[PDB]
Amino acid sequence: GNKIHPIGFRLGITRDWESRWYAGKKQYRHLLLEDQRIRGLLEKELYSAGLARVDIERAADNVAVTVHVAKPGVVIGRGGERIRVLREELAKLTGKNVALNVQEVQNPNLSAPLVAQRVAEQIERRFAVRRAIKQAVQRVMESGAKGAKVIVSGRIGGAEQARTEWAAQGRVPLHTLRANIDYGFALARTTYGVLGVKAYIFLGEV
Amino acid sequence: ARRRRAEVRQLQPDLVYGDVLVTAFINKIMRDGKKNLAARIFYDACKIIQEKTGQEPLKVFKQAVENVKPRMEVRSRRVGGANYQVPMEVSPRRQQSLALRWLVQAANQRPERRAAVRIAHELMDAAEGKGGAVKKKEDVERMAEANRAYAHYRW
Amino acid sequence: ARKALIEKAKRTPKFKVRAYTRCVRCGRARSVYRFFGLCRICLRELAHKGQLPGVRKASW
Amino acid sequence: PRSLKKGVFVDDHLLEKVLELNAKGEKRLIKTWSRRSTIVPEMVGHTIAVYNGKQHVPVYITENMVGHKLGEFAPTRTYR
Amino acid sequence: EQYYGTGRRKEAVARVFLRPGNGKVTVNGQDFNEYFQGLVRAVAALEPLRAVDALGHFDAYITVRGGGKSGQIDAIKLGIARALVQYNPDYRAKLKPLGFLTRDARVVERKKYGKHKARRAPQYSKR
Amino acid sequence: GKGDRRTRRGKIWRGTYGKYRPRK
Amino acid sequence: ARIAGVEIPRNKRVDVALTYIYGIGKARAKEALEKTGINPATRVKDLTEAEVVRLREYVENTWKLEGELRAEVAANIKRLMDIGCYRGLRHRRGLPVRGQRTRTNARTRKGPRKTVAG
Amino acid sequence: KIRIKLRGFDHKTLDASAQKIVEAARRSGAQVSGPIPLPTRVRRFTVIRGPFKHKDSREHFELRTHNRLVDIINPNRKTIEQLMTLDLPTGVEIEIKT
RNA sequence: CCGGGCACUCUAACGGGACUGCCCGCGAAAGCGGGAGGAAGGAGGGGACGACGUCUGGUCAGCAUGGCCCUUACGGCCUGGGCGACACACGUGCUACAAUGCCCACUACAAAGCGAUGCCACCCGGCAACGGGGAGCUAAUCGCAAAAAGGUGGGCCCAGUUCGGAUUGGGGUCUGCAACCCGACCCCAUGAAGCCGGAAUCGCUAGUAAUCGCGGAUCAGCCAUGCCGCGGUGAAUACG
Ligand SMILES: [Mg+2]
Ligand SMILES: [Mg+2]
Ligand SMILES: [Mg+2]
Ligand SMILES: [Mg+2]
Ligand SMILES: [Mg+2]
Ligand SMILES: [Mg+2]
Ligand SMILES: [Mg+2]
Ligand SMILES: [Mg+2]
Ligand SMILES: [Mg+2]
Ligand SMILES: [Mg+2]
Ligand SMILES: [Mg+2]
Ligand SMILES: [Mg+2]
Ligand SMILES: [Mg+2]
Ligand SMILES: [Mg+2]
Ligand SMILES: [Mg+2]
Ligand SMILES: [Mg+2]
Ligand SMILES: [Mg+2]
Ligand SMILES: [Mg+2]
Ligand SMILES: [Mg+2]
Ligand SMILES: [Mg+2]
Ligand SMILES: [Mg+2]
Ligand SMILES: [Mg+2]
Ligand SMILES: [Mg+2]
Ligand SMILES: [Mg+2]
Ligand SMILES: [Mg+2]
Ligand SMILES: [Mg+2]
Ligand SMILES: [Mg+2]
Ligand SMILES: [Mg+2]
Ligand SMILES: [Mg+2]
Ligand SMILES: [Mg+2]
Ligand SMILES: [Mg+2]
Ligand SMILES: [Mg+2]
Ligand SMILES: [Mg+2]
Ligand SMILES: [Mg+2]
Ligand SMILES: [Mg+2]
Ligand SMILES: [Mg+2]
Ligand SMILES: [Mg+2]
Ligand SMILES: [Zn+2]
Repeated sequence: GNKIHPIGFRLGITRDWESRWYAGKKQYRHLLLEDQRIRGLLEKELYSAGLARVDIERAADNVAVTVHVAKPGVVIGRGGERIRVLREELAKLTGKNVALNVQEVQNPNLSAPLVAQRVAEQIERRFAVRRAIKQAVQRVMESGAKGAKVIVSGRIGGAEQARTEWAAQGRVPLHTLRANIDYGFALARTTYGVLGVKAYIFLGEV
Repeated sequence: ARRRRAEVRQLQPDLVYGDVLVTAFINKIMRDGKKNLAARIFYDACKIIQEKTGQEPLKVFKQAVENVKPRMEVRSRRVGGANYQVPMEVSPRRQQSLALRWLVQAANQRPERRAAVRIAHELMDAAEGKGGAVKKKEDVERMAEANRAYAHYRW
Repeated sequence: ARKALIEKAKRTPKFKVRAYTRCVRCGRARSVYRFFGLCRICLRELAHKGQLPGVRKASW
Repeated sequence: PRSLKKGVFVDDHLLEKVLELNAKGEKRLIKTWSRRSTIVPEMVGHTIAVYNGKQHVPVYITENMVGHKLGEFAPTRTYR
Repeated sequence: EQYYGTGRRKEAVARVFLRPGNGKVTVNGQDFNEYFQGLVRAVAALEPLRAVDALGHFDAYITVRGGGKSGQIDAIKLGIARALVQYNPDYRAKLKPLGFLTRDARVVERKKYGKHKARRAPQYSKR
Repeated sequence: GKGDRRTRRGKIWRGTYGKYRPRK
Repeated sequence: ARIAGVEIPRNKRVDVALTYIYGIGKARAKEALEKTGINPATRVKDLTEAEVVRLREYVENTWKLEGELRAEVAANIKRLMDIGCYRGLRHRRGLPVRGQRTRTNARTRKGPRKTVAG
Repeated sequence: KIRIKLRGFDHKTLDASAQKIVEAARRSGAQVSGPIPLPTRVRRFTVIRGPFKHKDSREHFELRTHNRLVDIINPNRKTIEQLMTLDLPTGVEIEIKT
């Protein structure tokens, strides 16, 4: 019972908030609720489109929802079609007249939440988890990324007893907050149970 | 003190005499962190002890604390079953601490109503060679010279 | 918690006293922070995520 | 030390019921699930059954017990 | 003319101005003995001037604020020290061997959770 | 001391006001 | 110094010595010393026969006092006891009334501890 | 009197926006008193770490709202030529009271 | 308070500063003892941070979840009641048993927070809780606000008391639809045990223990003496 969340540690230095705006006593609550609704919608629909981060900014009734995608072709859609429906459905929930923004993320294997989603996918179809783990750590290690680490939860391969998986490489020092350690969590819901997937990725120094 | 020697705290000098033993005694009188009230106690006792007997409270204080300091005591040592009372000498620092503690505890075990009066009369009796603090000291010394048959267990 | 037990959201409590906080995300029954509208567990997780601006690691 | 401080609160439920019962003569057992209300003078002489939470217990209401509440005479607890 | 020393002790600030005079020291519209009336350690505030033989050679005006009056006294001490040094730097030779130029950095320590006051642990009985 | 509610210290411990501890 | 139904304080301050009367505490003693025009800090022995008689005039008949007060309180107990009130039941069984917990520390109202086995 | 109350959750953002405003106003106006810092409103929240006790494990976070003041003196036009809308920072928040 | 000014304390953003660098000593080295200089040193003080794993530790009663049971029914609404029960037993605490004390006037010095019907200066009424009126503060400007121990003055005189406030009778305010079960608070009266605690056992090595008040979250109200922070004064001792 230890090892608090790494991004919560990192929020101050070498990490930034997923929502950066200002509010007061009378506004913060339902604005945060609106942010949660936005992220909820985008996790309902855009899961298979390869999305990693949703950064929401507000100046004054202006919304700047920024979706970082591993495949922007599914977000934009053919002729822009899909940036019409769910960009309107986005405004059919909040009456704030909000516009949507897309951005490219290179090396989907370099973003920890994307790697978590990938390993969770391969787990849901019941691959041998250790191969997915080591292969993911190599995908990370084959492009910079001076450290990489993967943890999987219990009931591996459908086993009755719960276990714990492993096989990090390089150097992943969660203790020290210096060098932009990224983290992602995924949830594989299968017939035998639920498997948590924690992807730690270490890159850069200062 | 498993690793270090636990270096002794060096108390601040006193504002009236300029002596450190006075500050130590005033600390021993203090309770709940009231050094102001304790200083007032000790200094009203100083006035009372300088008036009721026409001597300097400095040397009477010093002579009383010197009279209460014991030269031997007993410590329990586990040997061959239940432990035994083994006599031994005393450190000068521990003599100081024990003398001041016995002074305060015998002063507050006195009948006198006001605290300063208790302090003053206790210091007087201790400076004369009698009183309760010197009685406790001489009982400590009477523990020695009594179980001296264990003088081969000094350690 | 229980869906119906968020009946506070339609407040109409028949009496002004029966309003309780009922943390929005987790539907907390007991311990809810009014300023965030969340509960200590939901607040902990959401501040870990980084979705609450200005929230840092307190240390002094 | 008990206080209601102005417009001593009596629920409408038994209020209108008993002020209309008095007009036709004394009635027999009444039904009471509202022990929150205060006793008023004109209640004397009736027989009021109050709720323990489980049971219905009758209470003879007299002049002496006017200032108190309905429920002082219906013990919730059961011991020995 | 006039020389300045600030000093600081346990959340207290005592601006000290020193000039020549008779030895009359005032604080916040009160004399030094009326504002600190009946405090046994109030004499330690003018202690730093006893290695320089002031109080008849000097004169002072002090404005103090914050904390408690004991911290005020010790901040007055330190401020007098720095004013004395800015007056005559040679006084350092007689000051630091006494220790009057050192900022006392002992601060009240913050309270920690799981404790009563920052170190006292709650008592358990029958472990 | 602090438990005596009709004295001033018991009033400041409970933080209340009354005849034995008027506000001002 | 006889003031009320039998009551004789002595050798103390008057306002303090009036607390020894049943229906008089510090507040009523200060009120008596106030409206009777008597120095509170006076000793009991130094009280004038006129000062004592005025204190008797006031204290005797302005509030109900020792015997009347004891009987009034006890008869109030009997009054809310003969009615079937819950408060009367708490007075009957010898348990606290003000609405405290009785699982632990009901000692003052329930008397010394009688420890059954377990 | 043109009071510009600056508030934010980020201190470097406040410094950036305020210094940009003052640099814009320094090419037109007076000896401007400039960027005064105000005390920060600190909201602390202590939360028991684990659900379903372990009471004595709680950790706390702190939000802090920083405040800055500008107080431009005698600006007429060229100051507000570089003022209407030119700023990058998002988390910053600006108010104007006169 | 004004004119005015930033030097000062301050507020808050970036920096400087400590590195065994200098010297003596010892040593093969790290390093150790001592000294100067310095605000500060040998990790300057305090946090945040808790390794591979352990105890089949803790909660599916936060959440999410794999299986097994429920369906006019465990689901669902509402009223009342309950979680507050008492012949007992332990845990954690609060207040105390007093004269270094209690009470009464008078007066001085904190930091950290909180407040748009929310905090509520001020006038009036009331012994009071509180009520009426009403100013200001979108709060380094207003308000909570008085800090408390302390200082001087006074009374108490070793006594179950001017210690201690439990219990109980009566009167009364307030939040609230509503205080019988079962709230806090004010006033009058009642004024219990307790006069330093058996075996045993607990916390703390420096601003620490001890003591003193203040604030906060949750909350209409509050059974908070809890919890989480803040500063005031300020020890004793460590042979080993
Ligand atoms: Mg993920
Ligand atoms: Mg596998
Ligand atoms: Mg890092
Ligand atoms: Mg569920
Ligand atoms: Mg609630
Ligand atoms: Mg509620
Ligand atoms: Mg501190
Ligand atoms: Mg403290
Ligand atoms: Mg425990
Ligand atoms: Mg009393
Ligand atoms: Mg707890
Ligand atoms: Mg001006
Ligand atoms: Mg300058
Ligand atoms: Mg050295
Ligand atoms: Mg040295
Ligand atoms: Mg040195
Ligand atoms: Mg350190
Ligand atoms: Mg450090
Ligand atoms: Mg450190
Ligand atoms: Mg570390
Ligand atoms: Mg387990
Ligand atoms: Mg279990
Ligand atoms: Mg489910
Ligand atoms: Mg309970
Ligand atoms: Mg039984
Ligand atoms: Mg005021
Ligand atoms: Mg301002
Ligand atoms: Mg001001
Ligand atoms: Mg302002
Ligand atoms: Mg006196
Ligand atoms: Mg007795
Ligand atoms: Mg008494
Ligand atoms: Mg006694
Ligand atoms: Mg230690
Ligand atoms: Mg509250
Ligand atoms: Mg209660
Ligand atoms: Mg409190
Ligand atoms: Zn929740």
